[PDB]
Amino acid sequence: ELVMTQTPLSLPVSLGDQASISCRSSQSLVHSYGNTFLNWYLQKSGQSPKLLIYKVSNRFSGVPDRFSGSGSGTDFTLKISRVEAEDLGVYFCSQGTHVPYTFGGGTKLEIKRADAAPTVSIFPPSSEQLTSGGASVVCFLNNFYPKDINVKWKIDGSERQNGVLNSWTDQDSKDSTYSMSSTLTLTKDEYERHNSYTCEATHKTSTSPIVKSFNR
Amino acid sequence: EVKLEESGGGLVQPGGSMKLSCVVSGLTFSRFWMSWVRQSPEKGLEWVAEIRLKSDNYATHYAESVKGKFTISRDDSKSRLYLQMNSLRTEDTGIYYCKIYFYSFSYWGQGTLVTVSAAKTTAPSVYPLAPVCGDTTGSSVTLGCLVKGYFPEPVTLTWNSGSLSSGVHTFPAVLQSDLYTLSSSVTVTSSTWPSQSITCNVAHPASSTKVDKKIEPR
Repeated sequence: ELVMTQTPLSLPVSLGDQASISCRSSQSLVHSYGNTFLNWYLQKSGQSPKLLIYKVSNRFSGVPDRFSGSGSGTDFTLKISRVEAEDLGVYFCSQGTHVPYTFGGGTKLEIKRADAAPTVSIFPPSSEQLTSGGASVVCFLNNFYPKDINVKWKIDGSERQNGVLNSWTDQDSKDSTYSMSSTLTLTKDEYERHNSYTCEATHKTSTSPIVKSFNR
Repeated sequence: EVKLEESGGGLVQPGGSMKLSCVVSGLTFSRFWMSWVRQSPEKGLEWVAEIRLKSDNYATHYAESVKGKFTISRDDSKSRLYLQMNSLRTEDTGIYYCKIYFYSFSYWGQGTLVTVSAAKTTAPSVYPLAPVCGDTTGSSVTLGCLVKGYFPEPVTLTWNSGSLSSGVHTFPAVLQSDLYTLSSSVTVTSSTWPSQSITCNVAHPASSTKVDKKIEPR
């Protein structure tokens, strides 16, 4: 098993800056003279991997000169100059020299940008749901940076999280933010048992939490 | 212009079989070696099988983890790659890509979802998320859609039939207890809604569910 180790796992860089990405192998990948089969792919969110670099340093179709690959022996590097907008995604190396073929664990490129408070929206259970005997409360926390956020649910002031489902987005390609959804799912009878529903967000942009709420 | 296209994924129970197809165009298929690679959020990219050329007597190689359970084959005449999977286990769950390569190139298909699970196909419930105080009081307001309790994975969600593209955030589904939950938000101008209709278009092909949920104010 050829081991392909990449670093870093995550690489935040600012626009116009240089990104350097490392892939190391547990052994020589030289297939023949002139032929070292190490590839670099870019996989963008919800997309297929796309070849950027082949045979260590050769640029594939449409691939800008901003991208350069290098290395030998067991150390390989991907460097991209003047990092652009659409450069976001996961970068993977792969070896085609020894069967079984193997890949690095990937490196995610993150575009740095100014800090951004989440835009918080809270929603009550719908009548359709309540009629089925259910009550989900939802809170969106959208277009924030950086990605690290924490979310608490408080019912009638008391903290309370049980039946909570959280999901978040990948970095936005146009504005470089992150968004998050949090769903608190109660039975109608329990939902009915209380009045004030609050979604509470802790993000670096604020010293206090940022909260939205309603009372049924 | 090379195009690779995987087909035949879907939901299958443990111990089951399933055959993937991969149609390629844009080059001379018979000239190149091909492989199947799968991806999971938990394990990343894993090669499972390769097939070479006629001149090679169609030699094949497999990852030890699928040896004797997977068979890769190709039909040079139809430019199609196949993967016969039997004895499927839940850990075989993933997106399966076919790819074609050579000294100077590599191409992957768009990938096809393979879900190996004992869980039953289930139609989602679609619920509209309207605000209370309403955002239409600050210039912009955010609406939502909650698609709850479906299986397996793929649903499609659009707003106003895809006409609202910008200002939309569709969150990745999350699985719990063999049922998925997904959600999505739309942010529009306050002068827009509720005066003009905004509708969540949700489809769950596996159950042939199609729902057009109008988000009404209040």
